[PDB]
Amino acid sequence: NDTVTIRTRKFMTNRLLQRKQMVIDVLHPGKATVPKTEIREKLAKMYKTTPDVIFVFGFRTHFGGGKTTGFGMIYDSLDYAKKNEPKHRLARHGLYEKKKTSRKQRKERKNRMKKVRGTAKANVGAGKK
Amino acid sequence: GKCRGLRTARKLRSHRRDQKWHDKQYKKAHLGTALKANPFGGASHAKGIVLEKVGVEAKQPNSAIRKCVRVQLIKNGKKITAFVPNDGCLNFIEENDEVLVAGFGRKGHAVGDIPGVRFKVVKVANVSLLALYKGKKERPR
Amino acid sequence: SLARAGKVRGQTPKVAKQEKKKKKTGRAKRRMQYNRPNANS
Amino acid sequence: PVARSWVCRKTYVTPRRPFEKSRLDQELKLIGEYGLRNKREVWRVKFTLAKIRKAARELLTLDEKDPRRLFEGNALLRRLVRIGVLDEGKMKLDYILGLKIEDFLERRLQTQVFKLGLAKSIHHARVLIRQRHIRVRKQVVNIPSFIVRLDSQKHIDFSLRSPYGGGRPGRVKRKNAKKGQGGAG
RNA sequence: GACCACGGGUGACGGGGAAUCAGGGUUCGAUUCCGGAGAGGGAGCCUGAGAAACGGCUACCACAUCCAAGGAAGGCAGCAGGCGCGCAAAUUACCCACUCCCGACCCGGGGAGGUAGUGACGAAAAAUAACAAUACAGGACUCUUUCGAGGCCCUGUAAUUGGAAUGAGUCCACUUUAAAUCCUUUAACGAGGAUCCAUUGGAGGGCAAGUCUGGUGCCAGCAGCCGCGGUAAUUCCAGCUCCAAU
Repeated sequence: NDTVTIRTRKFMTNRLLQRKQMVIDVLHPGKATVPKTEIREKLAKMYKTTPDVIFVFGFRTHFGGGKTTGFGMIYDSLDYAKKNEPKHRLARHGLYEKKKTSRKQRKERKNRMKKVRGTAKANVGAGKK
Repeated sequence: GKCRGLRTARKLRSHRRDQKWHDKQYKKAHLGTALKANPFGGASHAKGIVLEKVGVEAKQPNSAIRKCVRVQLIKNGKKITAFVPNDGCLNFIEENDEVLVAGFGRKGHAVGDIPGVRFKVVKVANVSLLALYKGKKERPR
Repeated sequence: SLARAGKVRGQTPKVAKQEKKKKKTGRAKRRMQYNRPNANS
Repeated sequence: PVARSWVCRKTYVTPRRPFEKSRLDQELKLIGEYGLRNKREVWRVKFTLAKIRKAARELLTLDEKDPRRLFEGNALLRRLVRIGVLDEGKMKLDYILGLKIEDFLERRLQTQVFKLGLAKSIHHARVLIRQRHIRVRKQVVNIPSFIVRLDSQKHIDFSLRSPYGGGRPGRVKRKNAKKGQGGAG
């Protein structure tokens, strides 16, 4: 489209977490907020890297549209990114899966296993079945 | 004449506190007797039960028959007279109906031509009496 | 004694609400009244 | 214990003597001049004027040689200059009390837009502003009561996206054009 | 101990602090902050560094859960929800991502906390409509002040249309978010009576409006004070119009 451009601010490399913290600014004249997938692709293209160790989040658009500000991390390695990343952020692009059990169910099973002693597995099997 | 010395402030606070027991507003509120004596007990509203429908004569200059209701409050069982505010709402209200009683004005004083009457009636059978008068709502069936 | 409550209200005819063009609201009403009262004589 | 503000404040003071005929006419005339919505905005802007008037009074009553007096004094002049209710050539502490509520009303975005000629009328300016057609510093401002700094006075123009500035047709233009094209075809 | 003890009451936890304002000041302080007390009541105690602890136990007093009648098992002024008193106050929701905390310890837990549901309870910022030339009533002006005509801006007309503009709500998307909705944008919709109808109380005063029209006739009512009501009521009940705040 040659209308949407990506700028960055507050660029600092954190070798402690093996990443690169940035503040991503997106300028679109008459289009809406660009998808996060396109943001990762374009930023990686201009950084001469791959769009896999790059994570974006927290995009807020100024009143009237046009400018959106967010956060971006460029991890040195995929393994380092896996070690240093919140699990929900990993699940956003499909790198980790959380447990499907409900917190109410976990509390109920914890209470039942607290009532028993010695065999906490016995109530787990009966409760799940 | 009044004392002016620089080491009489205790006398100033005492003379002002022992002369503060001389004005009908301060002593009425800070004795704890007025609140124990009004049937409301410090209440802006109250839920009572309609007991009797009565007609009270107006004051000397006015020849009118106001429509007051004798109501016993659930909180302390005081029998009070409460005139129905708007025209036609006496027939709107019926006996054995729980109502909400509010004020007449003048800070617990009789208002208008109704002697010894200080209470107003609203919220008849959990619907507003003003709503009934204006036709917004109707009595439950 | 208590049977005359609301006598005048039921006696007078119930005149229906006449059709009145809606009056301006908010800013337009304030501007209108400035441009312009109840001379009943 | 909650993590929030619990902090606000009132912006307008109801006059001690309401329904005064003299003040009702003055407020109504002010409304009919700057196109105000109602009397509350008057109650608010007169309050902010009153507050910095009081700060001037307290500042006057302070001693002659006080670095804090000069710090707060000059600082208040810098703000009033950069909003534009006071001239820069009248830099003096006593001149603050001479400000007027109508002068403050002259510095609104709606009044400045109408004065610059972006709209045919003051109410036309408010309608367009409420409809998001006026932008300052390449940002659309939709507050008629928004206050424009005197520094950014010449940076008011129609938006590049609005049908007035940019020229992109809206709902009415598209419907009319499509109806005409259908009839012609 | 009269410089107010001893005693009592308090619809009193204290204070940092809140309403208002010439100034001096008058009231309100559980509240989310810093300390104290309590976990129905006052008694008691073992471990622990720190308990005289109640999401520890024991006994008594009211209440009351199950009982196979030989006993067992109790305190939601913790989070929701219920009952009872009441004029007077919320969902039997989601999660440890943000805040921090606990634990052998990065990985688990937290009705502490964050988020959502109700919320006219308070504090703001705010739509409910702008223009044109027509015809009239006109206003401000210019030549003359004579019959007066002509020319630019403005007000009013369920009278004329129009052009462009716009949200409230449909609504594929995007975004925020532990996962979701509104909020910030964007596609297609979406206004003409733009019916996509702003409302509460009055028309004697205080404080802004009616010597308008009817019904009633000191009865109803209105009416905070005077007072308004014996037939042509500026205050009563209806219609129209004006007044305040929105």
